[PDB]
Amino acid sequence: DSRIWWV
Amino acid sequence: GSHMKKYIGIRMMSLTSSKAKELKDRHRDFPDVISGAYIIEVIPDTPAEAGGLKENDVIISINGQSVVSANDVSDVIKRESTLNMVVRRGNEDIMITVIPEEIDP
Repeated sequence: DSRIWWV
Repeated sequence: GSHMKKYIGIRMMSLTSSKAKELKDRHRDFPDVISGAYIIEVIPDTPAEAGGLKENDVIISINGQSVVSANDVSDVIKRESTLNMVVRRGNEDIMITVIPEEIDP
């Protein structure tokens, strides 16, 4: 899966 | 809720068994591990680009810590004010320091 965390 | 969740201006994801293995198939130049955070993209105006990172590397440690997934990196950015991630380039290990920023919508 991708699961992007724009932190 | 008042002051939480820092901001570094960068996108990171949790290298899952799928993605982690997908990289080995494409770029056969990564270790034989499956733990760490993958850098997606970096904004031209953030500590990430100013620190000396890039959107083509993989995080692993931070200020004396062991990261495995994005969820692990996040808490660190909001837990530790000073971030010291180590990135291996070429044939030598380098220590990168990045200081997140405070922001609340």
